[PDB]
Amino acid sequence: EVIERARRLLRELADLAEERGDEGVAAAAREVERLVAERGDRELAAVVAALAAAALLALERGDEVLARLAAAAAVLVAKRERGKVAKAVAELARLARLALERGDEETARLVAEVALLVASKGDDELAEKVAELAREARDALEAGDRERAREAAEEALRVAREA
Amino acid sequence: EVIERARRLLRELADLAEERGDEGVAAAAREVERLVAERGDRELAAVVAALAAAALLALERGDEVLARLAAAAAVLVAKRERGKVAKAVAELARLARLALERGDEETARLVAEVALLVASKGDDELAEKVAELAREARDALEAGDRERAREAAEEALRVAREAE
Repeated sequence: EVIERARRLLRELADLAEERGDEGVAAAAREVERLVAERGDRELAAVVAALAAAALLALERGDEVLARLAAAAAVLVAKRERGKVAKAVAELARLARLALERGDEETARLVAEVALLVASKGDDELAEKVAELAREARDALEAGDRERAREAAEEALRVAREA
Repeated sequence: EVIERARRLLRELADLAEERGDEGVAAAAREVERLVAERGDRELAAVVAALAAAALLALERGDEVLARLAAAAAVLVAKRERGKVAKAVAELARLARLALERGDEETARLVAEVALLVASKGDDELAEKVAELAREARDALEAGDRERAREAAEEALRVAREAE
């Protein structure tokens, strides 16, 4: 019942994402839903259900930041990503929050995308390259260099995109 | 390291929630962090870290509903609750989603708190009472009776807070 509950929430997330044009989270939802099925884990399914609910609620509002990080978390949890990719996505999450409090919606949106791609592709080399870019963006934000922060975030998106 | 990673996220969640006045969420974070430490379970720490990050980002965004629901999830996972309390939190979460979609943000907020309290206390009896009040609030929502929906959620909150 938990497994079906989670899978139901992922299908609504995939549906809503496709309707909104957010192919990234729709792809993630579809991959996560498969992972939830194969693992057959009650506890894992519950956790994915919460994250999927968060993403679904965020995307209904239009909050790509919350939608994509909640999606990225679901991909991390479903894939059981416990390593360099997991730490990278955490840094991107740490950075996105920093951007939000700094009134920097632009980088926060960009960083949110990077986290979802890094979670999806799960390549350790990409994880470190992006983690390197994320730290530079973090110092830029902490210093008030909003411009250099965005540039580092845009680089992170391109390197993730090409991967 | 995951375990300390989780515990750090729970402490900031407790701090920020305390600063926002959402003592319900702060109390949950402190209880969950104690469980994460005592259990010393890497896998539990990883998933709880995910929820704590979700809740923490939710409060940064301003969405108390999402913050409290993510906290309620973390409490359920940490406490390993798969009974009447678990089903209640699920029903309450769906009710919060319905309230938000129906443009009744207040009831969604109240209902979100109820879910966190029901998760924390883990009373099967409280779970059942709240389940009845939740259905009344849902039916009110489906009809467009926001006032009775709010009233039923407020009743659920009052029963959840006082239950020990």
